[PDB]
Amino acid sequence: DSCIQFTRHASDVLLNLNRLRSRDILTDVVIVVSREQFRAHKTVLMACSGLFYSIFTDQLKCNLSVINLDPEINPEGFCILLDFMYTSRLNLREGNIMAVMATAMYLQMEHVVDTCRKFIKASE
Amino acid sequence: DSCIQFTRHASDVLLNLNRLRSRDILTDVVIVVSREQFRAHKTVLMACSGLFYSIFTDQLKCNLSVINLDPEINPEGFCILLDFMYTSRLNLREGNIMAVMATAMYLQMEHVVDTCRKFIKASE
Amino acid sequence: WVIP
Amino acid sequence: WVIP
Ligand SMILES: O=C1Cc2cc(Nc3ncncc3Cl)ccc2N1
Ligand SMILES: O=C1Cc2cc(Nc3ncncc3Cl)ccc2N1
Ligand SMILES: [Cl-]
Ligand SMILES: [Cl-]
Repeated sequence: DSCIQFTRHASDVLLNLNRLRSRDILTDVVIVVSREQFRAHKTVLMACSGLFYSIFTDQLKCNLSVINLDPEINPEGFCILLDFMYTSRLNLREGNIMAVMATAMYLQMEHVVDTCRKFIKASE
Repeated sequence: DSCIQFTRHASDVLLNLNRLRSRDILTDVVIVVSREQFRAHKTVLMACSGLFYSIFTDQLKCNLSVINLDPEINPEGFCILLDFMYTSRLNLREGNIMAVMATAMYLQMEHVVDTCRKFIKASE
Repeated sequence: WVIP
Repeated sequence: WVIP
């Protein structure tokens, strides 16, 4: 087509979605991790994760307001990934990289799994 | 902080939100324009428009599944702006610029109003 | 704004 | 990935 494009649009949209999350506005699901609860928007979770995409496109699960993750999932790893989903920023540290990579593999967040694999390979 | 950032994350999120819109997945509102209906996600509309932000933060309106726009709003102008919200791409043409700018002013989409004002000023 |  |  002959469209023009606003370079900062996608980033401004994500920034606003994160402001809604902060203020708990229109959040429609609670993700339960080892008795740690995280409120979020189903659409953002689906846009970021192959696991949430599969969950919320399921005719029965699409209507659930609570999703319980596998007990092996670490709440801090999940929190770091949820922050990444809403900001593009990943708080990757020596102390959390194993939990973050394991959580990203479970959530099916391929780009996160990729940078974790590379950061781990650099330290060996 | 000491975060790393994935450059294409915001764009990939918006692309996925637009794929959900295309497939009518988890759309939670219908916007009615001169008897033309548009399905969308409330959170994306709020992230893009000062008008939708004000509407869906209202304690009564936040629960509506149908929103009727002012009858002076042109459906094509709205359609072009809805596409922009989900893609960052604005289909601005000599034949639609007046309707697009009027719709962007009503929706409170300041960056769109700005480029319309500039494109109009260039043609005078 | 840019030409994409 | 970048340093923001
Ligand atoms: O690594 C990843 C990130 C990711 C996101 C999604 N999401 C969607 N895919 C396609 N259409 C709509 C949506 Cl919402 C699916 C798989 C994966 N895998
Ligand atoms: O031009 C514009 C675009 C736009 C978006 C919004 N959205 C939000 N603002 C702040 N926190 C959350 C959200 Cl969702 C408000 C005003 C305007 N004005
Ligand atoms: Cl990812
Ligand atoms: Cl705008």
